Amino acid sequence: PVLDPSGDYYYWWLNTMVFPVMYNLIILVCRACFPDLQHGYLVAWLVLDYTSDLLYLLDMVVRFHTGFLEQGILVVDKGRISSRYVRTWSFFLDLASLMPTDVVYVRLGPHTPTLRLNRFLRAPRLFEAFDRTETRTAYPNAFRIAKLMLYIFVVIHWNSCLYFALSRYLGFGRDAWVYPDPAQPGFERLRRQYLYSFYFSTLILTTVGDTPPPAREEEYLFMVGDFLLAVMGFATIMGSMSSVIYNMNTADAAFYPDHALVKKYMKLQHVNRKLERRVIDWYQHLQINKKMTNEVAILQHLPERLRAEVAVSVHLSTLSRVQIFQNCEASLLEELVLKLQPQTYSPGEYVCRKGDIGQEMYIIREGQLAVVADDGITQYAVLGAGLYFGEISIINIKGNMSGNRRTANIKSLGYSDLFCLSKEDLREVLSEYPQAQTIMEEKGREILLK
Amino acid sequence: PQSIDPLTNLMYVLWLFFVVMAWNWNCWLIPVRWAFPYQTPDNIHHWLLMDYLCDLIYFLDITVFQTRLQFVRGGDIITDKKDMRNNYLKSRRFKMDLLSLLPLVNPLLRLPRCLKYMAFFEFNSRLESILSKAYVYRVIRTTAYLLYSLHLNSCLYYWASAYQGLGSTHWVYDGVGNSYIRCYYFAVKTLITIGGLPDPKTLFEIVFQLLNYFTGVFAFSVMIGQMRDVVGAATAGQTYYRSCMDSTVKYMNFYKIPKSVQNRVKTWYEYTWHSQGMLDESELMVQLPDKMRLDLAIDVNYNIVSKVALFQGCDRQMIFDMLKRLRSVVYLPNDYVCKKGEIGREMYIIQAGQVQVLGGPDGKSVLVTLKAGSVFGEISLLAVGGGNRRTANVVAHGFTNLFILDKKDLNEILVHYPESQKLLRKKARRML
Amino acid sequence: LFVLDPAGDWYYCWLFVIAMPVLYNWCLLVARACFSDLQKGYYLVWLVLDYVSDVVYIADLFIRLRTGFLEQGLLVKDTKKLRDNYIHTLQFKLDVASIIPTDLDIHSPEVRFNRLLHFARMFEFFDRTETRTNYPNIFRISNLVLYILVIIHWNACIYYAISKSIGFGVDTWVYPNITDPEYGYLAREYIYCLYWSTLTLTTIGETPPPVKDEEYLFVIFDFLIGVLIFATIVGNVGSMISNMNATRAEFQAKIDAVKHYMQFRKVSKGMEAKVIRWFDYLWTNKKTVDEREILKNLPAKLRAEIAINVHLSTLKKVRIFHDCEAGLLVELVLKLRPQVFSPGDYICRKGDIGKEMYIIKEGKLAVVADDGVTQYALLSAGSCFGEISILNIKGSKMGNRRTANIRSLGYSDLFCLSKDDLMEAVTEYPDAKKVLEERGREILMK
Amino acid sequence: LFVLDPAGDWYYCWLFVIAMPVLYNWCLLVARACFSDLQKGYYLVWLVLDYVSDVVYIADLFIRLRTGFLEQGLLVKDTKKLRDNYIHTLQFKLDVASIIPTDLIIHSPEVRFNRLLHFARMFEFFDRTETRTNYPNIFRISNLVLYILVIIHWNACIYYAISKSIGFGVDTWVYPNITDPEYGYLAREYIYCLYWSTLTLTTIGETPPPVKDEEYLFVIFDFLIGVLIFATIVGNVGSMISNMNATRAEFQAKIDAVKHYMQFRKVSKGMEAKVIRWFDYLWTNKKTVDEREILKNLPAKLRAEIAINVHLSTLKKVRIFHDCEAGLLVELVLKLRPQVFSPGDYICRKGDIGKEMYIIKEGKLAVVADDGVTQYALLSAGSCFGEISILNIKGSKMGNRRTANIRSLGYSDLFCLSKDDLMEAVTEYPDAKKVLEERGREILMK
Ligand SMILES: Nc1ncnc2c1ncn2[C@@H]1O[C@@H]2COP(=O)(O)O[C@H]2[C@H]1O
Ligand SMILES: Nc1ncnc2c1ncn2[C@@H]1O[C@@H]2COP(=O)(O)O[C@H]2[C@H]1O
Ligand SMILES: Nc1ncnc2c1ncn2[C@@H]1O[C@@H]2COP(=O)(O)O[C@H]2[C@H]1O
Ligand SMILES: Nc1ncnc2c1ncn2[C@@H]1O[C@@H]2COP(=O)(O)O[C@H]2[C@H]1O
Ligand SMILES: [Ca+2]
Ligand SMILES: [Ca+2]
Repeated sequence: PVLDPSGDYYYWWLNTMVFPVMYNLIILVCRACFPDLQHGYLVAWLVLDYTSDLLYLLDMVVRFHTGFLEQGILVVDKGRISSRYVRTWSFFLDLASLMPTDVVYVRLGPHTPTLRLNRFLRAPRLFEAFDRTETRTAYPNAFRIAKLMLYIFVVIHWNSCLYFALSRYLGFGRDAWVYPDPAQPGFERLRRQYLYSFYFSTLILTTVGDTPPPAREEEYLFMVGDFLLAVMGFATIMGSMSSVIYNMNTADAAFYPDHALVKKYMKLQHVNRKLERRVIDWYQHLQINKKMTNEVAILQHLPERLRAEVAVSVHLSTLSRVQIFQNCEASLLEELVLKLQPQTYSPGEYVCRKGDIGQEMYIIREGQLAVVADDGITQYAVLGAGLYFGEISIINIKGNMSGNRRTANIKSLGYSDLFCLSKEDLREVLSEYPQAQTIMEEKGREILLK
Repeated sequence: PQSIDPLTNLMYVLWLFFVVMAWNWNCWLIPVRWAFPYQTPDNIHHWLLMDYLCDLIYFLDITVFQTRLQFVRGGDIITDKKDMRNNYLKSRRFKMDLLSLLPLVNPLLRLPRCLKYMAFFEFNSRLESILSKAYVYRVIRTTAYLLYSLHLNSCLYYWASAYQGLGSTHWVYDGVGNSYIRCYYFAVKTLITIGGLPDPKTLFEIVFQLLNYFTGVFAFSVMIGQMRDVVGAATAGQTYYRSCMDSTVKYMNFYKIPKSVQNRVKTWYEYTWHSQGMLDESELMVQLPDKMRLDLAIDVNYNIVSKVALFQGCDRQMIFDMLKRLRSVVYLPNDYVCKKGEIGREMYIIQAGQVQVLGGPDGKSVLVTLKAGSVFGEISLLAVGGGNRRTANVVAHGFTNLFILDKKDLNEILVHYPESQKLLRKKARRML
Repeated sequence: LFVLDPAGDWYYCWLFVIAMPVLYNWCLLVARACFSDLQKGYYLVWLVLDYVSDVVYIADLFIRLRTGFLEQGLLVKDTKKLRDNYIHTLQFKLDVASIIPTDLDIHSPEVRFNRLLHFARMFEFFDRTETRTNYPNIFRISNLVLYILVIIHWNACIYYAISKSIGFGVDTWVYPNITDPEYGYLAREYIYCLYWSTLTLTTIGETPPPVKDEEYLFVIFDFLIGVLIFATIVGNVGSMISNMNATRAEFQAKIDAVKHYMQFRKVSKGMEAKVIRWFDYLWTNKKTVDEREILKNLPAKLRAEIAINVHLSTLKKVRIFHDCEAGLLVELVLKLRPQVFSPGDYICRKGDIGKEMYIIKEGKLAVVADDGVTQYALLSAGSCFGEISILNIKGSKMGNRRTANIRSLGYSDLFCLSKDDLMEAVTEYPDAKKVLEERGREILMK
Repeated sequence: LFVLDPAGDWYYCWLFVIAMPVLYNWCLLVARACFSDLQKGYYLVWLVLDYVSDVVYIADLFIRLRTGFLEQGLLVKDTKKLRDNYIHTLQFKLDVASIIPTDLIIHSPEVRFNRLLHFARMFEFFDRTETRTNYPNIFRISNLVLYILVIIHWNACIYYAISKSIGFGVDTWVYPNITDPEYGYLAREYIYCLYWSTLTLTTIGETPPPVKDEEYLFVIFDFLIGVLIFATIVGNVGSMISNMNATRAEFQAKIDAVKHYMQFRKVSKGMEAKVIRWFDYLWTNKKTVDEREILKNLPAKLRAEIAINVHLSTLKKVRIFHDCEAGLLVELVLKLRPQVFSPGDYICRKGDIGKEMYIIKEGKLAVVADDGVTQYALLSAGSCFGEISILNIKGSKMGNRRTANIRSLGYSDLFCLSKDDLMEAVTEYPDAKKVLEERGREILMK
């Protein structure tokens, strides 16, 4: 079998790869800096060590079985994939990532964490899995906070390991800045050794301060670098975190946009309190039912061919119930979803009034509309959903009285959403399908009779 | 001056500056005299003299300068003095002025004198309109707000230190040295949230520090954020050009465009930014209204379009129409503006720089070297059916700016004036 | 038997009634449990407040069962339909568990923590108030300050709870011994713990250093979530004020751009002074905002009908619209666009082709002739002009050309109507141009 | 006579030659003045280097006299004009003051402080390098870091100079006495002052408290400057690093917007993957950036040269191109637009009127029957189809409609040219129409 980078099986392998990498990123520097950590759990490290190298070996085999897209067609031939892979710089990096240190492992010592530093070269594989997860995740903003929090903890962990490493070289108990003497009962344990280093690293990096003053020239240099790292690099991560909040702000601005902009223009004009109340009541609805004000801007991002298909599945229940639609070949549907325009109507608002030239097809996506007489005392009928009205005005009907003018005025009973389609556009739809012309002709002449 | 125009009167701007100075004196010296014991029976005479001068200028503003101010109503400017006084009376500004000027020795008795901030805002707006490079003044006013906040905290800290026993606790101010400097030091450490102060002991000290730190984090962040907004808005244009150039260079490096073309694109970008001060001025043109954009176009290009050989005095209205239609794009040096083979679709007017008409055996010769305020390319556009090609190649001797008139737009203005069209074609035929 | 309307103001009033007990339960339950002196001293106060809160929680069951829902654009009065909508969703199980009895000590507050699960009504009130209020930015700041003050209050209770588990006075980090009279009274305990949490959460520092290993882990965790809070305070509060002043900043950016264009083009001062005056005119009267840009999101039927209300005084003053009494006004008002002209600028000139008809809204326009010092006629607001030129008539002295110059004596605001939109109106009503021709004829010999 | 071109590479090299003595004077002269031990140990090192900086400065006067400026769009080579232009500027006065030897008016840093006035070359070199460097984002980070380090270095020297004025060891705030061997050497005194300046400017920790009133003024001045200027430079660095990941953000910001759309609309899970798969293809090949928006500033001629060289392989395969007229190559590349199609998507449908023609840039298309499995002819790279619909053929069997449907196999990228735009190129050049019509006649017989 040959894996597909677009396939889900390759994505699950990327998420599996990050666990050996994270152990390689965090534990190895901790083992090198802390001598008691290596000797304490020597058996437990080797079991997790060999699993990490075997996973790295398996990643090499997967790379040879992952196809690449040439001319838009996936390649399944293993010979041509291998020729591409060895040309790439990743294979050279991956060879050095698992470059065998066992030949020099025994000479340096029994086990040396410092020799396995070449495992750091597999880090680009981790970053690729972060990118692939973020695109297909259900909650993107939660992942960005989690990813930025992971970078914070690693940076503090590396700085805490360096502080303990410098303390051991200078000597414990030399002054107040360095790690205290292990003769103290609290600081004897290994658990205190890390917690104190992490607490010391947290104070500097997060700009809290409250640290013992340095006493030696080496310690002054270490604090200058840590202060300088905190002011820019830490502020960069928190600067990115504020953008994630601002991204949520933009999403909140996407919901009912320009709500305050409407209010300030209305309030300054103060033309009428009743017209203001209708605007507020309409705007307040769309927060409750949670309609997007404009979906056309969202669909604009998608390509035109994919724009029509996505809109088909959203309104599929409406399209099927229309007696016009799906005449033959199921191909008229792609043309009409793009041309249709959504509209929302308030109760008592006449969609089109009698004696007016109407240009809109007015298919009913949702909501009940009752056609009514001009006096309004009696309603001829009510249209539940998925029905057409006003189509007589667009089509040319032989022997039609006041063909441009609407015979009846229709009033929306409750809140309703409609799709309106222009006259010139409907003539294009009729020109493609002769059957649609017949249905308009027979239905439009019957209502004229009654 | 019986009538003062608020928008343009330098005298009015100066008077607003004086009123702002008096208001600043009041708003800065009221906390110090209220909290610190800087008011002595000897110094009180100087204090009353300064306060009397400030009250005098406050009174004179209302009496004269706010009474005499021209206004508009229904698009009509009014100079009448009684109507001016009535309009000043019917305003929020008069209400604020009288509320500040109500009389109401306690240094806190003059507290309603700081209600005059309409004067401060109008002075800010007037200096912001008149003075060029006002971003530095934006920075100055923002940092002045921050320093004023520090001042209030320094005075509040001294007030708390006076309310408790001086030197009773480590938090409370001991009293040695200059009082304002040490209290200001306490303010700087707490507001910037630096830390290192002696810890509070008494509940009053604890609640003081807790409120000071809380207000400090929120307000200080807002003041710093406003400073970042001001400096970003100052550098926004350079950021815009740098982003566009970075994107273009990154794209052209990604697609492996040759280095000569890359260098020519970079040179064009650099030269047009240094010369124009902007990239793609058409967008700013469409943000501006139609009449103002047209009037700007006439004002900038009337001399160039009027001093041409083809259309001199033929039709003033057609001159205005071409002032609407003309656009400009810089041409790089040694570039061919037109080639003999290509069909001619555009008319070029040289705003600046020198272009050389190339004609001769194997070309490579200069017949006429055109200068600024000249036209070329008319033969291909104005011919029998328009099918005639360009007669000779034209190149830029160096960096040059050309005014481009489209064939369709020029023909559109020609169908309205066939009489001037006849003369223009007659001259174009006489050239050949 | 009543069905509450979700859109009604009575539902919003009930949202305020439910929100206060939820806010009381969040702020005080974690403070009553951790501070033993708070529960004992004010035991009579908590009994009344808990009983008041418990009725409001129970009263929310009856309201939520009778809360209406919009199906097919119409609300439902059926009790069965309302019951089936709410008794099946997850909120009913959460709401029932909020009001389960604690009999299975009752007066103690650690057993009444089940009232915290009704946080849905708390978040809905803040969301609903933002839309209804006139000033959303200041309310958003007030909502965010309330959120931050809860965590600081919640952190203070946890810090005192940890100190009670370890023991007071056994090390420097914990709160000092309660038996000591200085630290005994409750006001000292609550303020200092609130003072302690604010310093740690906002990364102030100055807290006493931890001594034992368990205290190290809590302090490190408090700092890490503290920088999350500091990102919100810098981010949200800084952005709300920045977005509050976004209207002024856009206009100021435009002025600087035109000024930069002034230097590059070497524009004459008199034109430059004219440009900055006209900008200053718009800024003072606050007419720089365009209604067609703001109202473009709002659907067309309501958008058209609010526009007839804003210009109702001018449209009623139009003799053309009032006399015909036809239906062309509803579509033409949307086509109509505003234009502002500076004083001394000639809107129309004789010998110039005309493509638009202009209706004055607020301006003292003059029909000037020759130099322009003398005026052929005087024109007032609400009077249309230029309609003889764009509608060509066979019996005309001149065609598609202005007969007389039109100039603005002062700052004039008028409305422009293009020729093509008038052609659209002609397809609806062709009788209007014939009446206009007869009035247009008498202008020609005069 | 030698005239140096300002935009040439020789002038850019000289900007680097003058910048290093300016940077040497700006960073090390203040350190030599404050730290007295720095000269006395290294007197011979500074004497040789300072003579080098003086020689470059005077040579800069001669070079600036021979630099060229642009007049009337043409570089000026007249030496008299270059001399007349330079002298009138204020910059010539500053460069004159840099080279005047104050020693003739002892060898010490304070008498050589006049050479700091030649700082204009340093800022010009940084501006010129940023435009010509490969990655301007990493360079602008390094430029702002250099300003950060200089401010810290200067503030460290001021603190050491202030301590010497007040006295060493007189109080806790000042540097302790040099006479003590522990504190009295060059390595410690620069390093501790660097640590003091870094801690004070960044406002990260607490120095020993000031004692005298003058020391309070300097600490307040240092803290305010650090917040007002040093923090602003830091904030500029942090924002621009986030701008590097912002190029990933706006493509993602499209994705989060639309993913929220289908989540609310409850789109089927089968169509959930198709949109995600299409989005994953765009970022894998990094095709989400559109050249129309990114190259809108360049004129038509410069855009034409870029468009030809980007798609040189594809444009050479088109039958309408490589013609002797060559007007199609210049004109059509601006009108052409790209589009990417999913596998199995129908490029065109049989029996439908076509508004455009297509050229293959990358991908494989196969013309198919109703079933779609059967294939008639394979459309290779660079093939142009759609000529039958746009151009009418004599006696067309399909009546100017598309003869057969085309189905895409795998991903494909298509360049589309609208019929109206093509018809313009038909009218200008008749021969290009005939060669397309001749191709259509052959395929109509098939
Ligand atoms: N009794 C009815 N039943 C269904 N539809 C109707 C009835 N009366 C009017 N209509 C619709 O209402 C429309 C009003 O305008 P039209 O005359 O164009 O076409 C009309 C029909 O589509
Ligand atoms: N002898 C000449 N003197 C001046 N200008 C010329 C001469 N020959 C050609 N030109 C100009 O060069 C232009 C080249 O293109 P056109 O033929 O469109 O129009 C031409 C004239 O404007
Ligand atoms: N004597 C007049 N009385 C009233 N209105 C006039 C007079 N002369 C011109 N106008 C108006 O001024 C307008 C100027 O342009 P028009 O000629 O298009 O249409 C003209 C009329 O509307
Ligand atoms: N059998 C075929 N061989 C090659 N090309 C074809 C064949 N059938 C259709 N085409 C191409 O597909 C195109 C579809 O639209 P047109 O009819 O405009 O022009 C058509 C031809 O370019
Ligand atoms: Ca801090
Ligand atoms: Ca601190």
